[PDB]
This record gives sequence, structure tokens and C-alpha cells, in this order.
Amino acid sequence: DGKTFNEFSSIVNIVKSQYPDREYELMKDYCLNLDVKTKAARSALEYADANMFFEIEDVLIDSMISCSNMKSKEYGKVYKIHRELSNSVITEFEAVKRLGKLNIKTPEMNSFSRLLLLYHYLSTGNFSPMAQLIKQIDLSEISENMYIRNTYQTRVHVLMSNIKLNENSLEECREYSKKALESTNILRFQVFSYLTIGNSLLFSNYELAQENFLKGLSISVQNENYNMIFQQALCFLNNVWRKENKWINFESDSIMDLQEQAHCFINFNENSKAKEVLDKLDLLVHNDNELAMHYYLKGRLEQNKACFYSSIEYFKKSNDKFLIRLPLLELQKMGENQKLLELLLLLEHH
Amino acid sequence: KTFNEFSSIVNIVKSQYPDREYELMKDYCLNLDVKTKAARSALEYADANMFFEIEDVLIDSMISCSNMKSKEYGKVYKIHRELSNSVITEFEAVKRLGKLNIKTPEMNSFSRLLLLYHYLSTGNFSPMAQLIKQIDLSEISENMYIRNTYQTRVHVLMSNIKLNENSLEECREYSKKALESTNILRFQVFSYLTIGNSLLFSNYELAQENFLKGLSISVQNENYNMIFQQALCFLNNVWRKENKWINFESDSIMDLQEQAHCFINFNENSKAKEVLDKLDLLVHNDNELAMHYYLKGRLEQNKACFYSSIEYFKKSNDKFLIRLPLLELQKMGENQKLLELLLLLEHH
Repeated sequence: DGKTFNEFSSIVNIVKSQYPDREYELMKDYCLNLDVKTKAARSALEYADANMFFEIEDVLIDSMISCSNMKSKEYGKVYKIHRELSNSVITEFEAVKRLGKLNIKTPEMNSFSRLLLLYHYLSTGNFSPMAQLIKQIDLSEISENMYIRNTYQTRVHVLMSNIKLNENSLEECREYSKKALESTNILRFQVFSYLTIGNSLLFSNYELAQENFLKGLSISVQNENYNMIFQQALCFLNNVWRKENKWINFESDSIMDLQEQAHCFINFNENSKAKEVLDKLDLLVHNDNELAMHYYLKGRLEQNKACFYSSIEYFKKSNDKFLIRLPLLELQKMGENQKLLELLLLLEHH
Repeated sequence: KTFNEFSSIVNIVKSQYPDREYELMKDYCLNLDVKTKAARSALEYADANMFFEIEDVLIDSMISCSNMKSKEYGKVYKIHRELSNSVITEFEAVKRLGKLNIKTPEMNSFSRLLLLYHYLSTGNFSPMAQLIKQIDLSEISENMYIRNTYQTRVHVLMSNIKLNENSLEECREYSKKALESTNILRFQVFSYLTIGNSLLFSNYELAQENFLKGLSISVQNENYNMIFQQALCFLNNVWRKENKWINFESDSIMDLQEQAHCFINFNENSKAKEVLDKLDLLVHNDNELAMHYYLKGRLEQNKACFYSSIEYFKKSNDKFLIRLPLLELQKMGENQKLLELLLLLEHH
């Protein structure tokens, strides 16, 4: 009793093997009984955060911040900052400021302070500073906690894959997602790895794209949020290839769902229904990448080169080098000059 | 025996013997002990006036002398001279400045200035603004002649940077600051040139008036004479007027481009093609190649050439001259949204 394995993966690996249907129930009861001054408790923290077991995470945090082991206290403090940042309790500026005031000592939290900043960049769609930031992480400095060493490596593979996607560097994108999948048994990371591989194939391989989305759908059947994410991914895939789309949510007023309605109606020369849908979208407040997609759809319904120029403008603003291929193709179909196209490819927004 | 500040001689040579400033200063400067502050000032004096006969003699004697401060000055003015005569590449110049382990704030300032001149002359404008903002003349507190001439240098360069940013009022204000700060003919000349050039697309007569003003104080000097001739030549091609300033006896890129530009302004396309066929076979920096494509786009009426011109103006980060292909594209009915998009995007 109170005896811990030297590496947290042992109890996790057992739980996933022998009792996979009770993983939460078993792990919450185990992690909430750890002495929080211990390496198992510090490992349990990262276990809870990777799976978004917020209920387990919050309790570890509050216990660790108040304990006398400075390592646990520091882990608690910066995971606290990540939860309060990922949920808009605090801004980006005061998180960076709070992180600086910690003078972080451990290599683990030096890595995670950067990961939580990268997650906030992924959240907001702000891809430009992500390359620099993710190059500063050096996980080889983590020598004492191999569980955290390994889980963080999965986190970096998944983020690198997402970065490579937006850079339209798709072979690398798929390499990083495959390294992610080989390295993990955490549902969240498998899910986003299958979603990224499939998205990376959106413009090249319909059947392989679909196959990855369905595999991801298979492992998250009873998670309403992941399930919907894969359905939306499949819906977009079928609109890109201009096929019959049985994934469209017609009972939704989210931007993504309505745009897919319009994209399908446009694909099938249902122009009046399509304008009705874009009528609906004009009364909703769009952000940057949503606007990019909005002008692409308007450019196609009106067959108007101007609206595609607007689409390119907003894709460049968000440093989306992947999805920008959609308006660039339609401009070409309208006979736009080759040199112009290359120029639009080469120039960057900054 | 020397004055503590070099401006004591120059101002007396300028007030009393203005018609023989060169003769008298070539004599005085080459009779200074190269180890002293006056010799270090004479080097800046000679370089700012482009009296290379004084400068290159001081550089030699200062590098082989035993005062370490005079030696450092001489070595980095030598790097300026070799780079500006294409004896060494920019990479070799940067490498050599690093190996010098520069100690004075005067040469920390001038080491950045000579890079700035190289960027200007090579059409590589995007690094200039960051680099110039690193210059801090206040650290120069022992040689006031050098502090004050470097300050004039920074005004003229700031004025040029604003010009290439298409920030034309700010351009003219810095050139005025430069004029008010100097009695050195070289800096007066490039100030009138920059003011005139800032008026190229808006005010023909005031542009020409500044060119003729710079000409009025410098015509006797062949180098300066030619610089205002070329400015007036481009002015009159921009405005598509009869052009009495064309140099038909030159094979420099600048002069050949103005021939082609004039031939195109009139309907003389075969003469223009003859000139451009020659220009094809010359190495261009990015800014020069952008002009080349603009002229090709006008001759061939080919939109892709105009897009290539914009491409190379973006690479050089010239926001002023890019107005030439933009207008031609507007005339060809190009979409306004598209042009605004090209304007807001950048090369990098």
C-alpha cells in the first residue's frame, strides 16, 4: 500500500489491458489517493490532462500547489495556468507573465509552458508563431519522468502534424501523425492523428481520406464531440469531391454546418437554395478562416473572380497554405494568368 | 599642431578659400600624423566628400601605423571601399567586420552605415530600416566632426528609406533636415536628388526644379553632373515627354533602360526591342530586373511581365517604383481587389 511503480505507464497499461471499460472509474480512484509529493502524482497530473479528465486534474492541481515538494508545486502551478488559459479565464499576456514569474526549474514544465502556449495558438487559429515556439522544445532534457517524456513527445508529434498540414507539407504531415499513433494509447491523440491524416488527403485520395475519418469515428463512437468532428470532416470531404453528401447537418446553425449545406447545393446546381443558405450566413458573425470559406462559396455561386480574391486574402491572413488551394483552383478555371497565380502563391501576408 | 575639432579647419577653408577647398585640404590632410584625431577626422572628411585620393592614402598609412584606433578606422573604411567597388562580397565584408572586433562607437556606427550604402546601391531595401534604427550616434562623444557628419549621413539615408517606402512627405522632411545640417556638397547633392525623386509621380516642375538646383551647385563636377542628368532623364520618361537627357553613348543598365523607355513612349518598338535585347544579356540586381520586366510588359503588352515586375519590386521592397507596373495593370482593366491584394502582401 502506497507503493508506486517507478513509471506510471505500468498501471495505465494494465488498466487499459485488463479493465478498459472502467479506465476512468479506476484511475480517478487511484490518482486521487496518491501522495501529491510523489512522481506518480506528478505523472497522474499529465495523465489526467492528456485525457481531459478535468475532474481528476483540478484536484491534483489544488493539492500540489499547496504541498511542500517544489516540483509538484511547480507542476500544479503551470497546469493551473494552462487550464485558466485554455478556458479564457485569463488572457495570453497574463499567462506568459504568470509563467515568467514562476522561474520554471524543471525540464518538464519548461516544455509544458511552451506546449500550453502552442495549444492556445492552435485554439485561436494563429499559426504564424507556432513554428518558432515548437522549435524551442527540447524533450531530451527530460530524464527522470519517462511517462511525461513519452506523452509530451506524442503531444509534439500531433502539433507538428497540424503545423505541417497548414503549411501544405502533407507527406511530413502524415509522417508526424503516424509517429504520434505509434507512440500513444491516449484516445485524444489517436483521434486527432486520424483526423489530421484524413484531412491531409482531402485533395488527393478520397478513399484513404474517408478510411481514416471512419477509423477515427470507430474509436470515438460514444464521445458526442469527437463523433461530430469526424462527421463534419466526412461532410467536407464529400463536398470537396462534389459527391452525394449524406453527412450534412440540416438541423444546425453553426457556420461550418451551414457552409457545407451551401457547398453541396452549389455542387449540385441548386443555386436558389444555395443563396438562401448564404442569406443565412450573411446574418452570422464570421472570423477570418470562416470568411475565407465564405468568399470561396460566394465566388462559386456568382462565378465572380473578385470574391475569390477576397477568399485568398483571408486564407493568407491565417497562414492557411492548404485550404487556399480551393480558390486558387477556381481562379485557374476562370483562366487567371499563370504568373499571377504563382505570385499569389509566393507572397505572404505578415 | 591641430585643432581639437576638425570643423575648425573646414569652416575656415570654406569661408575664406571656397574655390580651392580640394587643393588645400589634399595638401593639409596628407601632411597630418595618421595617429591623431585630426587624421581620423580627415578620413571621414575625405569619404563624405568622396575625395578618394585623400581617403585611399589615409587608409593605407593608417592600417600600417601603430595607433590602434587609427588602425581600426582605416581597416573598416577599407572594407567600405572594397565592398562599394565590388572587390569583396557582402558576406566577406560582414565576415571581415566581425573579425575586426570593433571597439570604437564611431566604427560601430560606420560599420552599419557601409552596409546600408551597399543595400541602397544593390536594390536590397528590406533590411535597411531595421539596420538604421540600430545606429546610435550619441555614443560618439569625442569626435564631434564625425558625430555631425554621420548625423547628416543618417538623414540622407533615412530620406532614401522613406522614399522607397512611398512615404514621400517624410522623405522630403528628412532631406530638408539633411540640408540644414550640412555644408558638404556631396550631401547637398543627394538631398536635392532625393527631394526631386520624391516628386517624380506628382510634380514635374518642382521635381525638375530640385534637379536643376542640385545641378546649379555641382555642374562643374562630372560625377554630380551625370547624376542629375540621369534623374532628369528618368523624370521626362515617367512623364512621356520629349527627352533631351538621354545618353545614347552608354552601355550601363540605367542609361540603356531610359533609351528603351523613351523608344516605348514613342511608338519605336523595334528600337526598343533592340535595346532590351542588349539588356537581357546583363546581370541585374532585383530592383533593375523589376524595371526590365516593366519595360518588357509595356513593349509586349503582356500582363505576365507586369506581374514579374511587381514580383521583383516586392523582393527589393521598393514601394515607390512599383507604381509603374501597377498603373499599366490598371490601364489593362485589372481587378481593383487583386491590385490591393498584391499591394498588401509582401515577399519575405
